[PDB]
Amino acid sequence: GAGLADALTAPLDHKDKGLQSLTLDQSVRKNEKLKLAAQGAEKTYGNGDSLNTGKLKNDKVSRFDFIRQIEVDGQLITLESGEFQVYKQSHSALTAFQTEQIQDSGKMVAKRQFRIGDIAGEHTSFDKLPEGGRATYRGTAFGSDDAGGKLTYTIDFAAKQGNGKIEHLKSPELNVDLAAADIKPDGKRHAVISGSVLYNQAEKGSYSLGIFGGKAQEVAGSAEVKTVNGIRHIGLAAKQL
Amino acid sequence: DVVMTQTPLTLSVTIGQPASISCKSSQTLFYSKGKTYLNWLFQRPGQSPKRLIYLVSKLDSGVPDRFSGSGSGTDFTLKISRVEAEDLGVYYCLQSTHFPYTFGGGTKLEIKRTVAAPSVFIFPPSDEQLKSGTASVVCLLNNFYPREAKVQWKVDNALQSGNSQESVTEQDSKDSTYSLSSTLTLSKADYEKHKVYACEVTHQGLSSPVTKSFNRG
Amino acid sequence: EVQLQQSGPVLVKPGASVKMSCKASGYTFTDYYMNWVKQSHGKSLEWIGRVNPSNGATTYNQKFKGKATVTVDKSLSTSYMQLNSLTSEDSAVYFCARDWEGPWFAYWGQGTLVTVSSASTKGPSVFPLAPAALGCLVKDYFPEPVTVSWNSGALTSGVHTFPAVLQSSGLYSLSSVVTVPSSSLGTQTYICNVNHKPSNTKVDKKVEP
Repeated sequence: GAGLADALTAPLDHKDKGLQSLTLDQSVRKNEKLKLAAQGAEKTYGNGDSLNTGKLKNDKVSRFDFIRQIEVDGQLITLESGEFQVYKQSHSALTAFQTEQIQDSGKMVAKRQFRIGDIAGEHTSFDKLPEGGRATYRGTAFGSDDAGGKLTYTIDFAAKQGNGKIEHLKSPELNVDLAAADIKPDGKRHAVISGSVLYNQAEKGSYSLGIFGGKAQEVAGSAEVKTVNGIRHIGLAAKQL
Repeated sequence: DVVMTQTPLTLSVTIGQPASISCKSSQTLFYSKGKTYLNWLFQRPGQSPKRLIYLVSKLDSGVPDRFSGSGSGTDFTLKISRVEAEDLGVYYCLQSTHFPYTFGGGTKLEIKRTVAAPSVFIFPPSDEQLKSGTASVVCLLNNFYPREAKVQWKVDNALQSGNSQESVTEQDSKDSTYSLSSTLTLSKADYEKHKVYACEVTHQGLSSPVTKSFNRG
Repeated sequence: EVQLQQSGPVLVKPGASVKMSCKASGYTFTDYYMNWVKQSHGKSLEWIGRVNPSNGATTYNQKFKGKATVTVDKSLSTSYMQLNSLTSEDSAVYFCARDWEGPWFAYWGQGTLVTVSSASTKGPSVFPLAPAALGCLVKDYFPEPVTVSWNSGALTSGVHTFPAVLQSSGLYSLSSVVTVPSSSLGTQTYICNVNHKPSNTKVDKKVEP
């Protein structure tokens, strides 16, 4: 099945289907705890702890209930609750939070917000990229209340440039083009792409993707789309055939 | 069980030269597509092993890029592009595809260097030990190469036999030398009976044997 | 920072049992398998078994079936291994090691030296090797090991601590030496710090002309 309770209970195992582990850094801030629950199991995570994605299904969004807490003088205080989403590929994975409740400035109040957490995996080294050819990636774009978006992305490894498109999100303004952008090395010389998104040729935000896998099998990242109701965040993950 | 046949048992290599170690398994270590669980470990004497390579060819963090792993199926190879002085120690292959996990027998990498004569020192027994009724006389051979050395004890010019024991250090990770201790053990009674205590050292780096000696008192 | 901290060296009698521990710090203990490994003196490594710390499930090398039992205490972030019906063939260094299959870092404990013998524990006598070279003779102890440092660890360059030799008495002996500038013999103090944990013997010996 979805292996949600397995993920909350079992040690990492490299013989499980990759990606087998994701380090929770953005997803759990220092001074805070993240409690995930699903299928009758629960686990509490701190900053830097591993999430066992090896037990989860590939190419799908896995969903947990979450509580964000802080420990104050021996007592656990709930700051936020909602759904924690995990999208798993073979060399990459990402997390996201759909907030449903926050503290009532000792009570909770309803509040909805969607953000991307961690994007990680087996980063492709910029210095070990294919020297040429053109790779096509297909996968998913997901945002608040919508995991049905389709991402297409193409990389030209000679030009070291990529571009793509998001389609089929229920909110039409989110189905943006991912404009041509250069592959660059980041601080650790990981291969990364950052560029603008476009809607009807108009600039409408940005996107960034990492390249993952020894043979650049995968891309994963996120986009920010500017709207009159705020920035909307979209998780991005795609893979070659 | 999967037998891991690691060769050579010993590898003697000059600094700057390349080195290669081979591991052959009695059945394939392929687990599934892209997953072959062959590790290379390294161990310095008196310390814990560390991992250098996992999944045949992946370099661990904190390992110089002079090290590389390759192979597939039943045949694997660890290569050092250019050996440095600190690379000496024992290397092991380790398969984790099949239970029980099993290890190669190890390859000891030794550094070849130029001949270096020992510096020789002799130490009389302390007065504290003497009160106890035993006398230990120690001869130190410091920082020499190669490892082979002859130490001969003489008391009042008579050659000793079967009353000494030797110990040798592991090869040094910076200068690739050895040191050696030889300990002559006497009763307090016998020690006081004699006057001249000497150790005579023969070694490839000495043009003639060296003697260090003292007179009791 | 992750550490796997193993229990100290021990002497145990033939026919008895011994239980040793590996305490993990700096990560979630239940997230990684833990292995136990044997290394007889001068021999290769041998895998004993592996435990899932989250639930205690174990897999063993059948060569250690009825000899070794691996357990965990989650609340103490510790794994234990017990050896029974001890013989001299069980004298060895035993290591705990975290899961070494994957990209996650493959941590090792520092090892536990187990000596199986009917002989009694005895701490060393420590004698000066007076000066340049100077040192300490660490004589007549059982079992191994001892540790020797100089000037509480300030002095490391030029130190040689020799492998111990078993004397005909059945007790071990070793020397530790250091070379230093002959000019510093009047001024600089030289102390050898000897620790034999099985006998709780600690000696700091000043070495002088």
